[PDB]
Amino acid sequence: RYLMDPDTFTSNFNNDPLVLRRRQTYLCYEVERLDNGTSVKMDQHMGFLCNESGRHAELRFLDLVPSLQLDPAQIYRVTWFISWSPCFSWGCAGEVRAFLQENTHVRLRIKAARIYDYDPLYKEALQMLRDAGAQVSIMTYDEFEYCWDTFVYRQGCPFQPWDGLEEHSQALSGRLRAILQL
Ligand SMILES: [Zn+2]
Repeated sequence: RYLMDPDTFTSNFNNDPLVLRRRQTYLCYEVERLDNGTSVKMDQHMGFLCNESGRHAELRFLDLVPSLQLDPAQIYRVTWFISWSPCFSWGCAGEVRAFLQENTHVRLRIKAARIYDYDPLYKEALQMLRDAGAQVSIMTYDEFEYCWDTFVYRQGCPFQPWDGLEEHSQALSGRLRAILQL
């Protein structure tokens, strides 16, 4: 499988509000099948995506779900490690909602590096995802390092954190939890 350039990862998954990266999203994904509380990790179905020519990464993920040949009689958990929380105003939250309503064999876990509050309706996007059944949280050091180790062409080099990672993660987490309080 194809591993991401390290500079692409660091520039995009950074959670420092002073680092600008509003033009692009990277979305790393994995899939597991849930068999009576037992997890079947399906490494054949892992990868990453970015926005391309006006189509947001999230919709590009939905586009490839058919190619995963999921068995609708089974249950799968999709996990997204996404550099921005999904938008509302350009359709991602609504498409994910509609996808999950039609594909009840899929559960979705979303771990976001930053909140995409450039969208005036970003709170509505987060709440729509929650209420469609998606579990939304903010990426922590643990998840940043996991993504580095899993999706990045790192050549054995360890994850090197940017300054303030933990502080920014906790601040975003407080914001997200207040938005999703329920
Ligand atoms: Zn979007």
